[PDB]
Formats: sequence, structure tokens, C-alpha cells
Amino acid sequence: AGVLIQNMSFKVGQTLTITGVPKPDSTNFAINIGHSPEDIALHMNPRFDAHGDQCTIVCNSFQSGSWCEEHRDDNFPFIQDKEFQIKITFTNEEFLVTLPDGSEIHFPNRQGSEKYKYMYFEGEVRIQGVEIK
Amino acid sequence: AGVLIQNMSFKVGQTLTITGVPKPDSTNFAINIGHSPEDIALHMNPRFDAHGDQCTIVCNSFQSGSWCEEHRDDNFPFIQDKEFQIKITFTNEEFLVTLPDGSEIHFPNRQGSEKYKYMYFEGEVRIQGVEI
Ligand SMILES: CC(=O)N[C@@H]1[C@@H](O)[C@H](O[C@@H]2O[C@H](CO)[C@H](O)[C@H](O)[C@H]2O)[C@@H](CO)O[C@@H]1O
Ligand SMILES: CC(=O)N[C@@H]1[C@@H](O)[C@H](O[C@@H]2O[C@H](CO)[C@H](O)[C@H](O)[C@H]2O)[C@@H](CO)O[C@@H]1O
Ligand SMILES: [Mg+2]
Ligand SMILES: [Mg+2]
Repeated sequence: AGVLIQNMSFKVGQTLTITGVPKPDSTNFAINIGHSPEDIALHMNPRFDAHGDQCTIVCNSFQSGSWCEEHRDDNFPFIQDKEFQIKITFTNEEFLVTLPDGSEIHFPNRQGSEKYKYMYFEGEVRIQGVEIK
Repeated sequence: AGVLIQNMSFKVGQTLTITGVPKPDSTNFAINIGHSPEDIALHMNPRFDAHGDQCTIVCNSFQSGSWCEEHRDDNFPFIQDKEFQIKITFTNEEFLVTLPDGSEIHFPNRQGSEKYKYMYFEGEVRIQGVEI
């Protein structure tokens, strides 16, 4: 059940910096930001090869047993066993993900909250750094 | 009640860097590194004013339902509402804690595990940074 971080508050206006390395045999991995395992505002799922996607980032939200509408990005600067740094900023309106290569993903903050105290990193990735300021 | 981090891996050779800010009226805060809540290899507990202690760092370990012997340090480079960075290195022998001013604390690795997968931050502090 991967890396679980509880009560490290991520609020509107801060940057979340995630340092990690996909496992050498990674098919995919996910960053889950939300309130609980049943209420995820941002599911960000870089897929090397999983769910029928190859080198695709799938973003979605999960609430009350249900996945919502997928956002898909073909921009994929992740490599098996290579360190990455991802930045996440958010507003009431959306998450702004800055990827390693300086490119960006815009995903709506559908849950609408200004503070999230649940972070869950799942799948074939090692998390070396979580920074919030 | 405070920050719980499970399955982030701390190992001999690695630097653990904690970044945070004690609350303006912080009495104390604690960095817990172990296996479980019942098995704590390093409890590092800077006390502004708690348990009769002012401006003291208390280090200890918790196993089999008991605190072990305290290591107490009068060196206190912490200020309420000011950002700190704390670097922890460990070996089979000891945790080497590097304090914000470049001073160090030696605390024995009484557990002797070589890898820790449970971290719990307690008390009046904002944890801003956890990197291994
Ligand atoms: C084009 C396509 O549909 N693929 C989807 C899958 O992406 C989807 O897989 C789940 O997607 C959610 C996020 O939307 C999580 O990543 C979850 O772990 C995946 O299983 C599947 C199942 O919902 O449906 C489609 O086939
Ligand atoms: C001088 C002295 O020995 N005082 C101790 C207290 O420090 C101690 O309080 C506990 O200390 C542990 C670490 O050793 C934890 O920080 C815990 O939160 C404290 O309650 C008490 C109880 O063990 O014993 C003496 O008073
Ligand atoms: Mg006293
Ligand atoms: Mg010796």
C-alpha cells in the first residue's frame, strides 16, 4: 500500500515538491492528493505501460467509489530508475503540475477544498522527498 | 494527531533532512524514527518549555512499553516561529543529528536495524520538508 503521508497540510498558495525514482521495472505510479483513500482531489498517474496506455500521464479525481473524467497528457519525461522532481501548485480552481522538463499539466480542483491532509504514493516508485512551502 | 509518514525508507548511508517551523508558542516538538508506534529507535524532542525542561533537546528510544535512558543536550539552536533544517545520518553504531547551527548530537542506535520505515512528528511544529 505504498508511501502514506497524513496531516502534512498542503494549502492553496504553497508548492509541493516531490522527489522520486520510478522502480527499474515500473509499469506506472500515482500521486494521490485529497482528504482520504475514498476522497482524492488529484490522482496523477504516469504510465510507462499500464491500463492500455504507453508513456501517458493520466489525471483524474476519485470520490464515493467512482473515477471521474480522465485528463491525458502525452508529455512523459519519466524514465525507469531515473530520479525526477515534480512541483504541484494549486488554487480553488486547479492544480498546476510542473514536470521535470519544465512542462506543465493543468487539472481542475473539482473537490474545491483549499487544504488537503492526505497524500498517498502508489505503484512502482520510491519517494525520496516531500517538501511543502 | 501530528504528521505520520509510512514506508518512506531511511537506511545507513542516507541523509534524512527535516525542514519545519515550530509554532509561535511551541512548548516542544518530536521527530520519531522507528518500525512502529510501539518501537521507536530515535525520539528527538526539542523542548522550549515542557516537562520542567527549558531550551533542552531530549533524545531517547521506546521499546517493550517503556522509555529507555534519556540523552539530554543544553545546545538549543531552535527559535519559535523560525524555520529549521535538521540532518540525520545513521550507522549501526549511532544516529548523528546535525542541528540548524552546524552543531551535532550523537545518540546510540540501540535497535540496530539498518533500515527504518515509520516516521511520526509530534507537537507544536509545521513539518515543511522530509527528504532521504
Ligand atoms: C483510455 C482508458 O480508458 N483507460 C481507462 C483506464 O485509464 C481506467 O483505469 C483506471 O484509471 C483510474 C484513473 O482514471 C486509475 O488510474 C485506476 O488505477 C485505473 O485502473 C480504466 C478503469 O477505470 O478504464 C479505462 O479503460
Ligand atoms: C529529567 C527527566 O528524566 N525527565 C523525564 C521526562 O523527560 C520524561 O518525559 C518523557 O520523555 C520521553 C523521552 O524520554 C518523551 O518525550 C515523552 O513525551 C515524555 O513524557 C518522563 C517520563 O518518561 O520522565 C522524567 O520526568
Ligand atoms: Mg526544570
Ligand atoms: Mg562504541
